[PDB]
Amino acid sequence: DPEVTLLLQCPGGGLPQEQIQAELSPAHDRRPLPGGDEAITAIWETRLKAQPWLFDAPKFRLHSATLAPIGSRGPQLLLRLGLTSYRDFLGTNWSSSAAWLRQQGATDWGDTQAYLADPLGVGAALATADDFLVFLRRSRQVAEAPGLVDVPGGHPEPQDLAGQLVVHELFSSVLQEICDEVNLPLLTLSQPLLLGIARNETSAGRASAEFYVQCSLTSEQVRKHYLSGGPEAHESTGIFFVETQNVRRLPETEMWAELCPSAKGAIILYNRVQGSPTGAALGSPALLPPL
Ligand SMILES: Cc1ccc(OCC(=O)N2CCOCC2)c(C)c1
Repeated sequence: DPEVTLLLQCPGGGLPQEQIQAELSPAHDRRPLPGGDEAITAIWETRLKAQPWLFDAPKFRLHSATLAPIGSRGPQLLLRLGLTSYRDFLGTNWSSSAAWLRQQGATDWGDTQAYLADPLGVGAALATADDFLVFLRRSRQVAEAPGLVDVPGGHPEPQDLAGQLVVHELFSSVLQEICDEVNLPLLTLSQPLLLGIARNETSAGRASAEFYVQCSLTSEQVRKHYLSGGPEAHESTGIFFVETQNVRRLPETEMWAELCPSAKGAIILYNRVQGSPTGAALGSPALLPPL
């Protein structure tokens, strides 16, 4: 899977909100482009003159994420964040010249991402009460990953003393994205656990935070909620479920070639952090079959 790289694997089966610090600083922003940000403005003008209903939105930028020494007391993760936008993303990560920007960032700053917007995404491994994970089918008509399989997710929106409010928005946003797209009541969802961070090398290294969320509804009940919205209540064109038993070998299935990179990141981290038991009971051969 060259199109996904793990930046962070969380310890302890995943981190709760109270164990994470954020540092939001203009030091963590994208660097101005070599020949100026006029190149971003030109791409945006061309786009608006074709699709004048499009508009810009602020986003969090991922600079880096440092884990504490394992087994320590106190905060376990520091997220270094800056600010970016949908406009800056279209002019950098989704530019035809994105690989040239990565090479120039290595040369100029010793940082392949220095000239990239790198907006932070969120996604969820969402488990049902009857032990399935939730998958969504993408429209064949959209620009990104058309017709591919995804997991629920979206965007934390900017709109430890500003730090704790930013961590709150990250955790809140993955629940809101589940409620908006799957049409589930908020009170059927657990507080999220952060599993890790994955990068999409097909989008020039754009990173997503991947979370575990448990729902108190069965797969049949989740399906009913999703469908009862009607086609206008969701961006996806379908919902489906895979037993958690079978997610263990998903990379060996024909489904793996249909998964978009950020969804592959969610499933790899689910397998490593929530699966992959370490104890004698769950590690015994009848509960963890060899191969
Ligand atoms: C991969 C990726 C996909 C969408 C996206 O942001 C979308 C957005 O902010 N929009 C503004 C309002 O109009 C709709 C689009 C970003 C930052 C990354």
